[PDB]
Amino acid sequence: MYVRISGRIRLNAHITKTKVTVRTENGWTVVEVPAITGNMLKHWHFVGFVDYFKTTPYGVNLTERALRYNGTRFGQGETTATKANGATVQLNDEATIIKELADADVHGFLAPKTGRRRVSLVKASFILPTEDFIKEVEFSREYATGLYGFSIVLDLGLVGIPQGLPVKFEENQPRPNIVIDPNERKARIESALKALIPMLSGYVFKVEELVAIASEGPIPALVHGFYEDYIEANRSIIKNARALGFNIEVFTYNVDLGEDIEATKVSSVEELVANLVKM
Repeated sequence: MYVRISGRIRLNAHITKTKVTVRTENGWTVVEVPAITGNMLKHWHFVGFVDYFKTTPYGVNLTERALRYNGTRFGQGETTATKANGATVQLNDEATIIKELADADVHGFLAPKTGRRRVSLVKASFILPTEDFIKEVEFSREYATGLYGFSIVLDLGLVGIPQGLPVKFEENQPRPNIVIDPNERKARIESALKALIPMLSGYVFKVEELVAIASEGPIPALVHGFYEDYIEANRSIIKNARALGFNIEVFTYNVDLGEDIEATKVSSVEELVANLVKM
């Protein structure tokens, strides 16, 4: 229900690149390095989510814009949105918006004219050349190909649930405030997991290694693949969180993690995804 993934990609002969400053343990040196916004990966998750959610019985619960992969959700002065239907949806009430529009549910929205906001359930940090790939430099050249760290977070437990009103009451008794039936909820979650395949495919990108983990509450967070450290760091986080009582499925792709985290080696992203869609 809650998924985090950290790992590394290799670039090749080719995407918005910008400059960031970063460190680089072994003393503290701040170094300006090229980087790629997480929105790259979020955009591609969003295309696949649409492509997978389309084909479900619910695929009509999408903004018309999402069907052309247009992610303007919403304009600064917009008060309505057109459903893939052609129906009009008021942007008044997060419950209504997310009930009708699964792209706003899963990928969030902004409606400043009505004062409504939903943080995206799909998050992606900056993609950054590795602490250890820097250091080997001791320069573009190498950065244009090169080894980049990433990190992704999927808070899928909040699908169908407004963030400004997660629970409703009476008789003085809190209930989760879920505004879509259980099957649409499920279709939306599977689609948000299967969308991981094109989010990570390429289509500039080979996935070299990653660590992924389960649910069912913000669990713990992972260390970003940037750190030379990160695999050992994630080992510690995981065996500590397990020791404390958190229940956590772990999956790995070309990484060891070690002796002995109960883990599950996969041979590909597809296989990871396949494992996740376990519901």
